[PDB]
Amino acid sequence: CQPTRFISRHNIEGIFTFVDHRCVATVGYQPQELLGKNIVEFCHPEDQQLLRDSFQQVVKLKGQVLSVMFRFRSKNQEWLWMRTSSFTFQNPYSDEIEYIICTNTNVKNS
Amino acid sequence: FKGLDSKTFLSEHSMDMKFTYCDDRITELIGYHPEELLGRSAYEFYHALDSENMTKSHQNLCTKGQVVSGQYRMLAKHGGYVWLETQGTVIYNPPQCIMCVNYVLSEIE
Ligand SMILES: O=[N+]([O-])c1cc(S(=O)(=O)C(F)(F)F)ccc1Nc1cc(F)cc(Cl)c1
Repeated sequence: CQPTRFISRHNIEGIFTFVDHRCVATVGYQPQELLGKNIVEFCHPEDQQLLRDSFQQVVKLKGQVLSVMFRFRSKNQEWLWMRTSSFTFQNPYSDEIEYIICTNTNVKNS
Repeated sequence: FKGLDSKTFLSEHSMDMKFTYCDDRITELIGYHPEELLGRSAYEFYHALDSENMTKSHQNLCTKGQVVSGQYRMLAKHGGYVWLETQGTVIYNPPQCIMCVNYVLSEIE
């Protein structure tokens, strides 16, 4: 079976700046309900600091992949386990600030 | 038993709902120091079961200018939740910020 996943881009603070419409099937929200919000706003309280620390560290890992698992609040107010794999991108023809690219998959915690 | 002033605290937010100021009264009531709240959106603190209704209230604030929240839960500093009711007011200029008067309905649960 196809795992359910969608791509997102974030600023280095965590705010959604781009959301792939596969998010509707994965977590129930339209992209516009996520754009402009920090991903931490959808995260379980027990996972929120881990998620903040993960966004902080991915910019230190020399563009390599960092993965995090956390509980994401779906459009039905239910906690769904997500596995977010993230890495930074910076175009070497520029000195513009790096941003973060994520792939977000619903996973089992078992 | 606490008197009304001691259960009430003011907060200010940018239009992104991030805290920009909070009264020190919150520390005795919910455990946060105001400086640790700055830059964080109100949405980081709503109970999941209140999140959709708060999103609707925010929408209403932004269309009407002034709204009372109804009864909702804020995540407390060391875990668990406090029930609050908030009156929100947008301050528009020449929107600039949102001013909140928050009243605590419960101890930490
Ligand atoms: O605009 N707001 O930031 C806001 C609106 C609302 S609202 O949109 O429901 C309202 F304006 F209608 F009240 C509610 C709360 C809050 N802020 C808030 C202040 C706190 F001290 C703690 C928490 Cl968890 C949230």
